[PDB]
Amino acid sequence: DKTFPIMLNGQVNGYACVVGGRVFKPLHVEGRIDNEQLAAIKLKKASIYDLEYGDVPQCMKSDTLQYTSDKPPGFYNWHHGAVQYENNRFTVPRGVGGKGDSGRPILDNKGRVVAIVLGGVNEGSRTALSVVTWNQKGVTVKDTPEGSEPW
Amino acid sequence: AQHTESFTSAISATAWSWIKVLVGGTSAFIVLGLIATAVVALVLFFHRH
Repeated sequence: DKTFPIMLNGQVNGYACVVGGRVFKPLHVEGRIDNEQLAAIKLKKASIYDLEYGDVPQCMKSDTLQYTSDKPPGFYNWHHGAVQYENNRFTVPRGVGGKGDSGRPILDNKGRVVAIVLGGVNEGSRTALSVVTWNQKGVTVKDTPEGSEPW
Repeated sequence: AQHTESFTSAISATAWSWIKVLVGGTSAFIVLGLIATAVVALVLFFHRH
């Protein structure tokens, strides 16, 4: 497994994922990672992107997801199904995902992570997602639709 | 005394030099920090746009 749930009192508050050799989790997700190998890692507070990160242990280096900045318009996959990306916006049908789903990765047709979900906005029949993505030059950026609620 | 002493009467040229260096150096260092913070904020803005 490359995604690990985060639980504070036994309930799932969010998910953590291993991308590019680093462990990622949102700042607003409280609790401990079920994997003690990751929970024991001291995480840096990147308040610029609302993400905690650390170095993957050598024993966990094999459980790493590849990522890419090449994200053309189309459909992407995640734990709740397909995700539609257009006009520099990530969108899912309304009711697909909610509180507790922050930190899930979005994968392309080759299994490469293109984004990490932080929250979203319900826009009628569709819900827009707040995600952390890499721009056309591969630089990490945070995309936040107005009024997005952290999940 | 036939003269009147003032607050700055005793401050020599070297004393003024050191005062100017300390005040200017600390002020310039503060300005450097503030400028770097603003510049990096613009760099991040261009990263998103």
